[PDB]
Amino acid sequence: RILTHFYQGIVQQFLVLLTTSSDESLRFLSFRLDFNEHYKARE
Amino acid sequence: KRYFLMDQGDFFVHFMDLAEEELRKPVEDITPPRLEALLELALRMSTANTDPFKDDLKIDLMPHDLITQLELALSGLEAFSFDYIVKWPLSLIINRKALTRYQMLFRHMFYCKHVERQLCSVWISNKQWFAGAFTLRQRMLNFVQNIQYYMMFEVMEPTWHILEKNLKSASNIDDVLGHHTGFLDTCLKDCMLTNPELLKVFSKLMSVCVMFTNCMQKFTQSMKLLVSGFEATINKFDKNFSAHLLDLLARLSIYSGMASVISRLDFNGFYTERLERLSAER
Amino acid sequence: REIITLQLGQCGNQIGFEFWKQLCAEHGISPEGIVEEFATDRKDVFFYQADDEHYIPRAVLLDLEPRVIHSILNSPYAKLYNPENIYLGNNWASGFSQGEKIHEDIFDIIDREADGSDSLEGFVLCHSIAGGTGSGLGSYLLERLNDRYPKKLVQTYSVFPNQDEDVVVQPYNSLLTLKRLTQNADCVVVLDNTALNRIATDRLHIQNPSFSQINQLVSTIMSASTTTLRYPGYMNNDLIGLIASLIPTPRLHFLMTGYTPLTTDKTTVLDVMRRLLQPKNVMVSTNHCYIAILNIIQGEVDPTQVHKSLQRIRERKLANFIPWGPASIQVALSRKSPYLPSAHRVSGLMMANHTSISSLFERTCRQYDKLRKREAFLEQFRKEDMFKDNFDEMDTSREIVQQLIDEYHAATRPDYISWG
Amino acid sequence: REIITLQLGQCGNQIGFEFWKQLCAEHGISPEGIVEEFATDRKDVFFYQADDEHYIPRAVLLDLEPRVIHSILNSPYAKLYNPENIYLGNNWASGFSQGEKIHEDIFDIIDREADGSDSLEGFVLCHSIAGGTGSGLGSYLLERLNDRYPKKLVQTYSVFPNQDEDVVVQPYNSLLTLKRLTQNADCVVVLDNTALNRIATDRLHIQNPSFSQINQLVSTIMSASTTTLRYPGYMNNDLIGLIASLIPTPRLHFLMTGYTPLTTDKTTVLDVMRRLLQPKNVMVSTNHCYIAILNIIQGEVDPTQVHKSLQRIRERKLANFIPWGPASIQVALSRKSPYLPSAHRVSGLMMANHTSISSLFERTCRQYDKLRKREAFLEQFRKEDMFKDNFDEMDTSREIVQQLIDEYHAATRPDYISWG
Amino acid sequence: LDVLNKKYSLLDHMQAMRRYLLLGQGDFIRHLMDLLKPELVRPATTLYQHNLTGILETAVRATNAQFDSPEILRRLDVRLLEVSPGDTGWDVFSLDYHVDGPIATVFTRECMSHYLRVFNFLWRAKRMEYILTDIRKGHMCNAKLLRNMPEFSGVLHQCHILASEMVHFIHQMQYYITFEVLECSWDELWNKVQQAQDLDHIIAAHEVFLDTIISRCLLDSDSRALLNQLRAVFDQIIELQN
Repeated sequence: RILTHFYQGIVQQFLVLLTTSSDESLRFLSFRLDFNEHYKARE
Repeated sequence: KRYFLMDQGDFFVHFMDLAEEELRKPVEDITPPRLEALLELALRMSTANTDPFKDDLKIDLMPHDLITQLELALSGLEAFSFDYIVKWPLSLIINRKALTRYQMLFRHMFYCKHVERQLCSVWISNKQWFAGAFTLRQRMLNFVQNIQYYMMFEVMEPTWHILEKNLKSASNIDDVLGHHTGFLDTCLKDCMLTNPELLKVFSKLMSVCVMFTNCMQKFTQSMKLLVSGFEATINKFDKNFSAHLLDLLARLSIYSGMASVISRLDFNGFYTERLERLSAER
Repeated sequence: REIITLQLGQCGNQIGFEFWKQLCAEHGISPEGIVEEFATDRKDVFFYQADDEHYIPRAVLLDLEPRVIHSILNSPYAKLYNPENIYLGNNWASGFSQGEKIHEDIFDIIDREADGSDSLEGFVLCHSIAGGTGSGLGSYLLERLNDRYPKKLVQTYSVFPNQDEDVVVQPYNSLLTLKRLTQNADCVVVLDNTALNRIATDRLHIQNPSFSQINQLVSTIMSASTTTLRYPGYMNNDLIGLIASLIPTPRLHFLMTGYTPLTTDKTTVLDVMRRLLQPKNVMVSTNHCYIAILNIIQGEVDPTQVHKSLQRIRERKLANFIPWGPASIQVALSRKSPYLPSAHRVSGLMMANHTSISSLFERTCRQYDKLRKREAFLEQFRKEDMFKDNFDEMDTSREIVQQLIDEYHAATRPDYISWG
Repeated sequence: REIITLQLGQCGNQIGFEFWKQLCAEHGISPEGIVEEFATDRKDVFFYQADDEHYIPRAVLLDLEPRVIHSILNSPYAKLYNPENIYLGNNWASGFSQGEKIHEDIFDIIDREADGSDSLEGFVLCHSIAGGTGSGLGSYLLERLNDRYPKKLVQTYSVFPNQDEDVVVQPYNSLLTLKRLTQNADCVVVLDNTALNRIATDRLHIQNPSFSQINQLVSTIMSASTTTLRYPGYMNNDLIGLIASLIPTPRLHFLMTGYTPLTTDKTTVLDVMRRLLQPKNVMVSTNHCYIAILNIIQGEVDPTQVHKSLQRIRERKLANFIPWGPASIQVALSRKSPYLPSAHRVSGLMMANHTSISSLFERTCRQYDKLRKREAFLEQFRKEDMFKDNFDEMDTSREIVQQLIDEYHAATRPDYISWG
Repeated sequence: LDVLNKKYSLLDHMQAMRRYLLLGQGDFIRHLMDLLKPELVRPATTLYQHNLTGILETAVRATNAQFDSPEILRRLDVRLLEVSPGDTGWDVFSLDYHVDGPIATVFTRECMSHYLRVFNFLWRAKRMEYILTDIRKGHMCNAKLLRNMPEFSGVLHQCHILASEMVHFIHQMQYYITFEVLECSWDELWNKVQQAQDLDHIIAAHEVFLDTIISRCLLDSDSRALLNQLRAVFDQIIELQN
């Protein structure tokens, strides 16, 4: 359980820095890695 | 012509339903990838796809919205336009300014389409049992439909044919500039983007149209799930709309062969002429 | 967006078959659905973008005692469309009871195309009034249709069934169909078999293949009604945008048809506008005056003179349209449709709200009144008794059609600010 | 690496014969195994590099009461492959007992190709569900197959046997086959004879040579499933790499099939992606929603627009796929396969995990329930009694299929963090 | 241009720079690493080039590489990754592509270093992906024996749920890396080589193609912070495997 929590938290931290890094290329990756918008409901 | 004069209607018939639910939210609640992606899906899905000169079609906004012509609380409802990008010898013809005039025409016409479909959505709600809201509904409908039709078959079609005639007779690039600036200037002037006060009566009339559609939709959904939460509101809206309608007819009557818009709008009439002149002595 | 069309009865299947054939002939397609090489326009209004670059029309076929359906089957226009929608009396009560038991499977046929469509805009009904097989069945299916989907529109293409004498149960059937036609339909385009027969005997000397030529007339009307939608226009490129302006009052929705050339086997704008205005080019036949008229023109037209044309038709002042609520005769202008050869270029179609149809309603009401008073022509069957033991559905339709004639006549009055 | 394929039953031998013929037709080879002069690609996935520069397919033939096997024998595709693997009832119990006694010799046939192969990757099963001869025999051999080699994968190509009414013992047979299909198989690609028959009667007017055309359909699906392996690709060039992504839960392994052209006798990326997404191009037929979808495309495709296509299909937002943990519809793009003529270039195949197959499972469960309750359709034989005296294998399959329907339905719930 | 592309064949080297160095072939690359797993799982002080080149050869004769020209095949040969003590078995493997022709000027040693770097990142990722599918393989093999357990069902099911998020994260990145990092970049490079009518025009498109792929992945000076986040998912996968 704690491993699961830890993993979800650090990947959320990855995504939040990911959003504004490059103009287009890295921005597109955010939409690739999340469709479900689980990290709008776990923000 | 297909987009700013909006000759392609099917594009907007699809686009507005799928877009305005996002546009309705206030400014900084929408981001440009969302509207751009919806436009791309709509454009390639719809029948406005014939040539690659539609991929310069983008979306932008108007912060200074109407004061520029000699606000911002919502974006998409008070700020919406299309941004085309030109080539180098087409920067010699159509500049930043000319594109902005195209956009300020198109924004006004966008509002004209918007209130129409707002009315149709209210229309299907009662598919009840009151003649007065039917008359107010039909009255606002007849007005705004006439306004649209006037613009489309007085300004849009014939002056587009005129510009197609002028450039056939161009002999140099100082003639094409005259034809272009005359075309744009005529189409802005005959339209209701005339009179440097911009006819505040028009803004206030469309304001009470928005109030009528919104409050009637809210009332009907509460009704489905009074004669003074129904009829008195219809009467008050009717008073303010009639007052501003007669203001509009008066301040258009001072204007002017271009008085044909007044003579078309009142064909037979009922209560659209109330007193010929009002004036106070000395 | 996307509109699903319906056809039922042999006459409705005939007019739908002719309509789909006539739009196949208009569009640059083969009778298989294959696009031609010289194609553009909007072809999603009734045509499914099918799986082999086929534009398959989206048409609901309903039939009972199939006679014409086999003739539709063995044709090269069954390769144009075949959505497998075929599913198997002459009374309204008999057709009503036959529609009663099998409503779920034909409703599955409905929901099949409903889920097959991404968007939905309206339902067009091809229904023959007092058509025998069509009557009763069409009324029941109309009732279920507006019951299921109140978020869409209904148009019904209707004929006025009387050949001026025959069948004595037909006013009862058309009356019950008219009750549902009022309260379960939102737009009715009414046609007259008498007026079309008179114009067919006028321009030509035919009176025996009247159905076949009337098919040509109604298909031209239906195509001209949809040309601004099927080709890139600007206004009323949806059905509801067209329907909205014409109706000031939700039971005043009966639409009158005329057409500027009468014989189809340079003129100016105000000319053909004036000729479309006259009642003798109107192909459907105290004061009677129009509420509001909408007109569409398609042909070779010089566009810059239309405002002077508008002034000239104004000061000609041909109709004293309405008291209360300012309506207008309202113009729309369209291009003549490409992708096919075009003879008789300048052609106009008018949609109008006129109270003169109350005369035809009073005609069939008087026919029903005398047949009810004589009481040897009801033709008492167990179907009619089991459907309604006291036959008070006729009474409900009678008070509703009385209310509608009252609505017509009080709308003709200068006061309709009070209701009636 | 190297995959060994299996075929049993007359229907399975038909689909394998068509598959090997269709890959002979695709590849630049003769029907003898001789390479052609215009050949490259990877041809070791199912083809033994045989001894005369023959690419001999590695196929296990199993037959009982040989009828179609003689027709396979007298053909020029018996010179393509002949590994001498031929070894000689209509009940599941009868086929089970017949497989019981001769398991060692057919297992020697297995081990012959097992030692003949240097590497081993998986076992594909061509098995017809409730096929008479195939049923029971295939279940027994499936059980022995996963028993012997737990280090390999099993795929089973399955049909849903019901022609919507016939044979009353078929739900028992398909139920027992479904029990082994759950717990002794790791990936199941299920097909519907009803849906394929409906599409065959849709695009064409054939309903009598349905087996022959269904052979064409399944061979195209099986070739398109393996094109990234047989031609130089980059991902899922092994079977297990394909199987791994699709399965989040080891009993949720049932794979749904669709295909973007429906009739096979310029478009853009997001177009055919959207059309592959729709259920009416899906050739297998409360909420039901996809767990995860994988799709392969093969054709003439402009590769640079796929990300904007990806965005457009995202914001079109067609399916509300899953609650708990995040799957996706996942794209793979392939080249259209050379070395043969290619008509209908843009063709897509989709592999999806959808809970909608629980409806078909509940269909055959309800059929079994009514046939069990009536108790005149079990068709009591000594084979079924000697195999199971109390018939509690049906009870075990019944509680397992109940657990699977529960798994489907609780996976559809937002909570499957608790098991069920 | 003609004599350099025919007498010393510049183009065939690019096609084997994508297949081999950019690892874009896939068949060779998975079957090679598949045969290379038992060597790499053992520590790297007792691993030498003698065992590298021949298992490479068995992979080469098995896969599509065997048909190709002997020049490009000769120019692929093994190297040990920068030998340093620590017994990191999985880390020690590398490809050294030797260019010593006239075409060395278009394939200079400083941009081969970029090839090595992207090969390193796409060695790490394709290692981790295979670890992950071994977990997924352990699920489909073992768990049909653990249906006879009423108590381990919970914990094994919890692992099933947690695993698919790893699978998803290692399949969304790995399709962005597929279809936009080695499919769009390959195309635009293929255009800008196929037209190009100067030695300079080849070189100056080649360089920026390599730099653009560096920007697409997380190997910039600013996106080191994002790469650390990505390495933290490489922690958990080897944890869960144990």
